[PDB]
Amino acid sequence: VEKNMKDAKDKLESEMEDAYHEHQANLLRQDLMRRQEELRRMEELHSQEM
Amino acid sequence: DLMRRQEELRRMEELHNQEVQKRKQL
Repeated sequence: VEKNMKDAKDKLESEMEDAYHEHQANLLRQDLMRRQEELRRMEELHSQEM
Repeated sequence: DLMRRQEELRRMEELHNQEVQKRKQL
């Protein structure tokens, strides 16, 4: 059991960078999706205005 | 600003990928 969780904690240590990078990339992509949705709505409304 | 944001995302992703592959190569 002790060796198992030694290697388990070593694994959790290794992916410190990757987890943070994935979280930040997910936040950026969600933000960019919402920006794209707003831009599409504004574009279509302006198009019917014109 | 959306294009700027997407470029920021792309460059950050590429830099992180490059640095992690550099750190794992050694």
